[PDB]
Amino acid sequence: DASPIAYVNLPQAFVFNVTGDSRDRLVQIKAQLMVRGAENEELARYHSPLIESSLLSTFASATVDQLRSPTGRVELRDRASEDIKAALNAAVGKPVIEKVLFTDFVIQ
Amino acid sequence: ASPIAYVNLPQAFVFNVTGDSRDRLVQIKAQLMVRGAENEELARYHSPLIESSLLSTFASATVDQLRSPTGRVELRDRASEDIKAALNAAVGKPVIEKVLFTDFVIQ
Amino acid sequence: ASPIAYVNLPQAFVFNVTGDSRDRLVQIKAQLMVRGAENEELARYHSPLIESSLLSTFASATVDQLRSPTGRVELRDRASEDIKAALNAAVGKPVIEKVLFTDFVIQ
Amino acid sequence: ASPIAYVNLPQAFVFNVTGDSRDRLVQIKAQLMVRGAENEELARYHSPLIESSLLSTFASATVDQLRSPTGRVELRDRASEDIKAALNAAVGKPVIEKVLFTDFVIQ
Amino acid sequence: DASPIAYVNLPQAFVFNVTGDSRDRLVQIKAQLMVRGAENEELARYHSPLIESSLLSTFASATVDQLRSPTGRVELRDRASEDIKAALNAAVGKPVIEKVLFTDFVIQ
Amino acid sequence: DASPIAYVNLPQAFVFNVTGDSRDRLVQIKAQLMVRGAENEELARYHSPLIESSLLSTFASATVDQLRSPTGRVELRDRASEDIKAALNAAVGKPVIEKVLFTDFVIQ
Amino acid sequence: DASPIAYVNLPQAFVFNVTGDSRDRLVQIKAQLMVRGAENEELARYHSPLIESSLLSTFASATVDQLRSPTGRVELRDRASEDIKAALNAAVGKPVIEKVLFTDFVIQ
Amino acid sequence: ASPIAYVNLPQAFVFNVTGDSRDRLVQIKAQLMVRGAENEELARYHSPLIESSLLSTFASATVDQLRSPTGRVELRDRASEDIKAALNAAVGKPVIEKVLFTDFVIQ
Amino acid sequence: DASPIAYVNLPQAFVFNVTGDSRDRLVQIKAQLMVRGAENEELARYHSPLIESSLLSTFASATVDQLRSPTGRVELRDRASEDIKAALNAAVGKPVIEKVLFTDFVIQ
Amino acid sequence: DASPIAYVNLPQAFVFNVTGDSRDRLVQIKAQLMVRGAENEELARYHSPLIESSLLSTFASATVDQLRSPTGRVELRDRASEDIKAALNAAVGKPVIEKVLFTDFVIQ
Amino acid sequence: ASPIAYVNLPQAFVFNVTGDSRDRLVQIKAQLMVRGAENEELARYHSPLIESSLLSTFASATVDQLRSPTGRVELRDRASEDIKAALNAAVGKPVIEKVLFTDFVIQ
Amino acid sequence: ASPIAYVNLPQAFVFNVTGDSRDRLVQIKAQLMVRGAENEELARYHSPLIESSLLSTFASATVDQLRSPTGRVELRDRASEDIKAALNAAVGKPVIEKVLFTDFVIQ
Amino acid sequence: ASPIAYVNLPQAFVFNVTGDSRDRLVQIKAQLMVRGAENEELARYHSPLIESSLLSTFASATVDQLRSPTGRVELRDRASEDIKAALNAAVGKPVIEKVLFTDFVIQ
Amino acid sequence: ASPIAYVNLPQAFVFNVTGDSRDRLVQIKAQLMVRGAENEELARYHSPLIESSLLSTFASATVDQLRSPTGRVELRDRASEDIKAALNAAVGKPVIEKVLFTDFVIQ
Amino acid sequence: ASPIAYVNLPQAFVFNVTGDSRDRLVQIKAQLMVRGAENEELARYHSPLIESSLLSTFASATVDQLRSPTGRVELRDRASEDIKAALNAAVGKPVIEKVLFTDFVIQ
Amino acid sequence: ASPIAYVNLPQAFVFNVTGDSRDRLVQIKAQLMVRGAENEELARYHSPLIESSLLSTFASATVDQLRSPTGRVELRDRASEDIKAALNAAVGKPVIEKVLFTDFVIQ
Amino acid sequence: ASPIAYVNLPQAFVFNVTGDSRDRLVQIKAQLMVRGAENEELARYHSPLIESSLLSTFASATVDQLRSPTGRVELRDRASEDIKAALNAAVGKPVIEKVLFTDFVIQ
Amino acid sequence: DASPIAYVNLPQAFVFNVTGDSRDRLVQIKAQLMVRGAENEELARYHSPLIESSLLSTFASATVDQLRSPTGRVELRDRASEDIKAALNAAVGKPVIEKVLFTDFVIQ
Amino acid sequence: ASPIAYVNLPQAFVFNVTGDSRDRLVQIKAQLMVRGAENEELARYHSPLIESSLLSTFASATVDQLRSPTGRVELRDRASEDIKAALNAAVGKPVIEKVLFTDFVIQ
Repeated sequence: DASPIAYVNLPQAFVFNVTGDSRDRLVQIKAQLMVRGAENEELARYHSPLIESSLLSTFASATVDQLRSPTGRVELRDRASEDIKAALNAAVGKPVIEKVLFTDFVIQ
Repeated sequence: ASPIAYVNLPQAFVFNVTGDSRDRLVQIKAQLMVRGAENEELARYHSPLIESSLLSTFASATVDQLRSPTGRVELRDRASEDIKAALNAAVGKPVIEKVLFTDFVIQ
Repeated sequence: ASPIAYVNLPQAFVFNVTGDSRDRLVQIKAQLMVRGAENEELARYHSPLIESSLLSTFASATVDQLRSPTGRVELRDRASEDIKAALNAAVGKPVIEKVLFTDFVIQ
Repeated sequence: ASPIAYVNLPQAFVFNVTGDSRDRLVQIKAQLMVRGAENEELARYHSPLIESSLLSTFASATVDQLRSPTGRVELRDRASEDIKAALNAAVGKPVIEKVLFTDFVIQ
Repeated sequence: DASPIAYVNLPQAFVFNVTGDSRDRLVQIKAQLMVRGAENEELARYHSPLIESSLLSTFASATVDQLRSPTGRVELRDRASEDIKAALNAAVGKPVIEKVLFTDFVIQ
Repeated sequence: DASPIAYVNLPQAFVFNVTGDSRDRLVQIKAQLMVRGAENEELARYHSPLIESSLLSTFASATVDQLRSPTGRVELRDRASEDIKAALNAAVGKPVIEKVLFTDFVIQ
Repeated sequence: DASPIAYVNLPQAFVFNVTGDSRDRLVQIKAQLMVRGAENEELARYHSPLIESSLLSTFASATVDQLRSPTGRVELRDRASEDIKAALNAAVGKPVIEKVLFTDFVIQ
Repeated sequence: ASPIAYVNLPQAFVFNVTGDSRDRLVQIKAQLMVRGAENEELARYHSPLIESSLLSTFASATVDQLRSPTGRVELRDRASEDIKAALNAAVGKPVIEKVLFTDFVIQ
Repeated sequence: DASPIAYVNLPQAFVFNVTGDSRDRLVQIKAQLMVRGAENEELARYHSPLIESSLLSTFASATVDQLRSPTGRVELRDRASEDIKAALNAAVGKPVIEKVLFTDFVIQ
Repeated sequence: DASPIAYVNLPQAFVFNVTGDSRDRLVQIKAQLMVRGAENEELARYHSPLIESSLLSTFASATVDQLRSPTGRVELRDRASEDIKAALNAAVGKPVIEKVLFTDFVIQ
Repeated sequence: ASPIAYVNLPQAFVFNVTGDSRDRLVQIKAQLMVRGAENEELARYHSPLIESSLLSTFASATVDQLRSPTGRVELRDRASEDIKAALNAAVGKPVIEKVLFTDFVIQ
Repeated sequence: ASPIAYVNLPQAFVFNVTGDSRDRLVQIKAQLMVRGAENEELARYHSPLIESSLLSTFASATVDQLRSPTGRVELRDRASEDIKAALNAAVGKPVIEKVLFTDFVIQ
Repeated sequence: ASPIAYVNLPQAFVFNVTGDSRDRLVQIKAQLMVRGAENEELARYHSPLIESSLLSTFASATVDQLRSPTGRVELRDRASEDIKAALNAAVGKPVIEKVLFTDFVIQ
Repeated sequence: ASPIAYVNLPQAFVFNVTGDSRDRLVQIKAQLMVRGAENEELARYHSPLIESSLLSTFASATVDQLRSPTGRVELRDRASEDIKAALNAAVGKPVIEKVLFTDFVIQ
Repeated sequence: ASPIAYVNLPQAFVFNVTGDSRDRLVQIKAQLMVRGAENEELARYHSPLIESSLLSTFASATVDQLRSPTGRVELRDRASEDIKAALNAAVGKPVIEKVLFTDFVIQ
Repeated sequence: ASPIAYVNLPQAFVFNVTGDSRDRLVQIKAQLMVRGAENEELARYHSPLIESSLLSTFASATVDQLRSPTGRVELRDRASEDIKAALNAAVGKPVIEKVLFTDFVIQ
Repeated sequence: ASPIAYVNLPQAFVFNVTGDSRDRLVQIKAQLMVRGAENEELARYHSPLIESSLLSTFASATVDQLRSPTGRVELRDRASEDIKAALNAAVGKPVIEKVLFTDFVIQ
Repeated sequence: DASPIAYVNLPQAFVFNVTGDSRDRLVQIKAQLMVRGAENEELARYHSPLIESSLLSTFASATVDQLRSPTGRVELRDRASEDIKAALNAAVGKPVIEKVLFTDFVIQ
Repeated sequence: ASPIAYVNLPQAFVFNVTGDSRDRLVQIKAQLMVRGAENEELARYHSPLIESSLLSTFASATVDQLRSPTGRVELRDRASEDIKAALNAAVGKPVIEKVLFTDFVIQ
């Protein structure tokens, strides 16, 4: 009965440009948020516009050398998850989420 | 430090880059982050004016402010201060706290 | 002063510029900024005249004016002063305060 | 005179130019600015005749009357008198006051 | 001519082809009927299938250079009106229409 | 003698391939029947399949020059009327229709 | 009585390829049945799947010579009718249709 | 001399048979002609077995047999005897009399 | 002695690539399960996701030459039906199906 | 006492890239979860976002010779299963699934 | 001779007849039997006149006439004559042949 | 002379007439019979005036007139002359020919 | 002989019968039994005439006949013979074989 | 001499008048009769004021006026002049020509 | 020994039986049990005749049989054997095996 | 401003008043007559407060006032002055000109 | 000088009060009048608590109060100050300014 | 500063009878819950079938004079709250709700 | 222990109990409170057996028990043990933990 895991769905997928090597490509990322506790579930859901901002800002600084690599995608989640906590810690004083989950990842 | 509230701007801003031979379009989906139930009421009512302040900021953005991480973050700080200055002249008070970009593509 | 109100012109304006290089289509979305319930009523009831006035204003602009930041700002001002000068000759009062552009593409 | 009224012609006037080196289509969307409660009634009833007078005006228009800013204004003036002359010869009254162009593109 | 004016709509536009220079075009004309009197308005609707045919037989005998000229267009509209009157006089003995109105005219 | 005119709709659009010379051009013909008399009206409706068959039989001999001259179209339209009669005249003993009308005629 | 005319509709058009052919040309025939009598109409409807089978056989055996000559169609409508009668004569012991009718015919 | 019944197979049989230089696609729409009421009840229940037997028969044919009308006749008889043999080993009864073809295209 | 035959449907159309991609082709298969007894019919429906999995595993080894020869197609049908039995033999302890039936087989 | 089999569907099909050798290739895997027990069935549904994230992190690290060889997917399913069990063990403390099934696999 | 055709009058005729104990509410549903396609056309278009002549006929019926078979055959054969005379004055043709009673309650 | 046309009055007439003891409730469904397309056009357009003349005539009729079929015909011709006299004063034309009763109950 | 066919008469029959202490409603739902494909064609087309010959027959039956089992059997044959005598006068053929009663209530 | 137009008042007027032995529920359905498009435009817009003037005139009449045929005629001429006097103080113009009664029940 | 199959009769049976004080209202919902695929085909096609033989049998039953449990078994068997006699004369075959009662109420 | 506007109150005003014999319902349908576009904006926005001032006024009405034509006029004039008093205390402006009663039934 | 806003409570308050002769069903529909966008937010969120304090006040009132125009005001003020007492204990703010009654009946 | 207030709606009204001195008067109560904290809002919604039971057991024990007296309803309100807290302390271990609210209360 | 779950029973239990003067209805709305994810599946799948065991317990209780607050508590505890006894005999598990009554009227 310790703080139960809950998943806040970010329904709108993230399309963005990768700063690629002379290749104009689009990356589509469908993500969700893993939280623990009820008041974190309603906080991450209520502040989802700010969370959608932290993710899109993180995905821009990601290189195609970092997206194509499996190890880079793992490091991408860590940096994307930490960037949300830094923004929420400054806005509401709480690190609401505990990690962000990628459920779809294509490079079109 | 009133509770935070987010005002949505539904129409995504579709505009073209600053003078490029390969004519590409920019699509930005934005929202407003306000503090206070009164500012939220003001941010919704004057949102047509806020949308114009965002376009005047986007249409004057350089290529660096569209393809660089530091450039995009500056454009966010650029667009926010433009809105505060525009609303400070219309209603006498800066309504928003900052602008939020939830989608940003160049195609 | 009377409270600020906005009148939305829902249909976007598509028009050809008098360009000399190639064929060009420009799409502009606009709303009206008025003050007072009296002018807000007139702005809606005379939207056909206002939609007509904006189209005649845009058609005279060249592409270089659309890319220069001052060209757009002086086009918005020229568009606003034309609607006022047109509604002054139809009802006797400059209904609107200024024209607001919320989206702008050259394609 | 009487308060102004606007009669909408929902038919979009699509026609082709006397193309210099290629075929090209023009799309015109027009309304009717009339003064009076009886003129508004007359303009809406005889809108087929009014729509016919506009097609005859557009089909006889040069390319200068279509792509020039001054000539496009001339096309509006000539189109108004064609309707006045038609309705005066049909009902005895020049029902409309002037024709308004809400959309004017050349694909 | 003393009766009030009425307008009978022909809702289906007229698609036909005319002999071009060497390639035939495809002309589309949206037309309406102008009548005077409730009796002529009554007949113009009931006999519209015959009126639709008399216009098609008129447009079939048209050429492109006749279409791209003010006189050739006015000649065509006036000829299309007399042909219907001749057709309806032969059927019901009354030229129920005053003239044919052209509301839209494209040629592609 | 002079019965009230009635128009019977043949809803099927006649698409057929004219024996083109330059290329294989299609033909789209939409027809309606002009009859006089209430008995002829329901006879034309009940025998519409037979009347449509008589229209395809006469269109099978149509050449390209047949469908492009206005004199040849009237020549064809008259052959369509007299053939529909002869078919119905030998099937039900009565020439049912008066004329056949063409309300849509394109070639492309 | 007089064995009144009756028409049984075959709603789906017949699409098949001409035999031979330089290429593999497609043709589309929309057919109906013209039966005589109230009992033959019931038989023609209930036995339509077999009647549709008898038409595919007759259709898929026609030459491009036969499908483009206007008299070749006549020799085909009669061949389609005689084949259905022979088929139904062995199925139910009665010739049912007395003829078949074409309402649309294209050679794409 | 039991009553004749027609069991319909809605989904048309789309398959491919290799020619000389073609990835040739064939479409066949078929129905089942049965005799008696018990077989009509059995032909509907055992349709997946019947549809499978038909697909197995068509795949074994060559484009030569699909061209010649005689070859198509011995394709119905080969499809019928295959269906009967398939139902004999499953329910001990040849359920159908003959399989009918209503559509046959090759493009 | 003979249990009643039942047919369990698999509405999923199996789409997969031919393994030999020197000739890059795509094949679509629609299958149905043939079982006996009401208990096996109940089992085949409940374990359909497992049965769908065994078919995909069988379709992975199918060679392009095996998909073309009809003797190889029945070699694949008699193999895919055995793999399903082996799969269900290990999961629930009894071979649920009798054979797999193919109702659509195209190589696009 | 026994734990009957239960299948937990994942309706979202997985779309990703291979890091292809010749060019960028698109893959589509449609998966389902095969659990045992009633508590695990509801655990598999509630933690679907975490499970879908683990399958994506597994499919991304897979190569082309894995996705084109039959046993390469056999190794992929095991790695897909073991990664989910390791993820859920750190999150909820139980290896919920015990295996993952593939019902559709296309590398286009 | 001029094949029989039936023209349906969907309006169920509702009218009152004066009895002795209480007022009687009669309800009649009728049709029209005509011969010839032209008389069938006239019977439909002149239905408001035919419905009028049936009400005038049924309103004069005594309660003893309704509760009597020979009285209803008298009323049935009388309403037909009253329609033939009504249409002879309007179009000069005895359109119908007879009137059919399909339902008859008196309650 | 001219073709007969029937203009239907969809809204039935409900009113009250005083008998001996109670106040009665009458329900009349009426249709107009005209000759000529001109009069059919006027009877439809001037229907509210026609619906007023019928109510002005019905409420002035007694129960002994509504009950007597010989006197009920007098009401039909009385209502017709009242409409003709009314329309002769509004448009100078006796538009209708006669009023028709298609349903008549006396509750 | 000829194939049996049943022609449904969906509009059920509702009529009164003269009792002693009350007028009782009678609701009969009937169908037609025909033999041959042509009689079925006539029974449907001449259905309004057939529905009339039943109302003339049903209304002439006393309560002592409707309650009796034998009374219903003779009424059925009487209603059947009445239709044949009616259709022999109209189209010279006795179309039906016998009338069937599928519902019989007396209230 | 302007063309006649009719303005419909949809919401019926339900009011009370007090007679002997009971109250009275009166229900009047009315339409306006105007001449000219300007009056037609004014009558529709000022209907809430017109509905009030009718209710103010209706609720002030005695039961002997609603029951008398001549009493209703003078009520129309009284209700009409009360509207003209009301609209003379509102917009300085008597808008209507007369009021019409299309349904008049009294319970 | 053919497989069992049930043919439904959806519309229940309503009929009257004579009791001591009143007429008792009986409602019977019934189905048919047949053996064989062909008999099931005839049972549905000859439902109007089977519905006739059932109502003809139910009318011959009294209250002391319906309220008696053993009196309903002989009724179920009488209704069954009476149907077989009706179909032995109609189609030369006894179609059903026996009739089934699923719902049964009185009064 | 000069132009008259009507603000509608769609809620029915149902309330009770104690009479000389029994409690009495009242149903009043009211609308607001304002002058000017700015007043129309306040009247719609402050309808909850205005609806309260009407109920607070109608609650104090006596049965002899609602039935007296002079009383309703005084009540109508008192309900308007009460509304102007409430809006003067809330927004500092007397928004409405008068209150209009379109439907009034006491019962 | 804060803007006024109205928070509606849709579910009308139905409660019972004990009278001299029987119980009386009182039905009150209320709205909330607040000043400030912040107080409008709390009034909506805490409406379940506000609907409770109103019933805790309404159900504790007498019939002599609800029939008194003065006591009805003292109730409206008692309910207004009772809500401030609860919200000053829940969130420490007098969220509302007063309560409004839009309908007040006693059944 | 304890926790933000939240309201959990019990949309099903409570209907029950009480034995009056003359009749069996019917009561109708529509209730809601006031909780503080996001977890208590989550628990009160999930355990609503238990909370609705603790109200019916409490309401059914109340007399008729206890309902008409406003001082008795405040006692019934504060009593129904403690009966829920004791029920949830034994069920889940937390006094989830803070107090019960009454939005509608009639007697018949 | 295992987590708590609630298995709803949508069938409201309607039955009768024998009172001293008449038979009083009883309406009990019940739900199942299970502990364990497996028990939830068993409780849902065995609802027909559970609904059977509840009615066997409800239809056996007396009126003095259903009206007793303490008598209802031991009814809830007895109906709970009745389900556990039945499910232990069928599946060898006491699936439920206790029954919950959500609504309980007797009327």
